Amino acid sequence: KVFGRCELAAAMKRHGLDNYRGYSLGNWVCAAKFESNFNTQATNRNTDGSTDYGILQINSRWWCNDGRTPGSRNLCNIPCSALLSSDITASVNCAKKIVSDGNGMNAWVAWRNRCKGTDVQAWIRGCRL
Ligand code: NA
Repeated sequence: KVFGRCELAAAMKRHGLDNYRGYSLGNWVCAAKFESNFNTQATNRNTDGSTDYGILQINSRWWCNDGRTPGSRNLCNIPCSALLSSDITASVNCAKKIVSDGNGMNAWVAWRNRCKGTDVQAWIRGCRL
C-alpha cells in the first residue's frame, strides 16, 4: 500500500504513535516519507547484509527475522515480511520498541539527517486528525 500523507498520519495516531516517547505525529510522518515514501512494501538491503522493511525501514539486524541476516536478533518477535503489510499495526508495535531503545528517533538515520529540528508539523498540515 502507498499511503496518503494524512491517511498515514491518521493510522499512526490511531495506533498511539502521536507524541509516543515525546515525538509529535509530524516526526513519525516525516520519518516514513524519507524511509519508504509511505510505501508499506519498501525493502532496502544494507551494506552489512541486513535488510530494512516497510514504511519505517525496520532493520533485520536487530528487530525482525528474515532468515538471511547472520548473527542478528529478532527483538520485535515477527517475520520481517509482517512489516510489509498494508496494515501498519506490526510496524508501529516494532517502532515503539526501537524508539524506546535509548537514542529515540536518531535510530532512523533519515529522521536525524532530514527531519530532526525541521518544521515537522508541516507533515500533518491540512489533516483532519
Ligand atoms: Na534478524
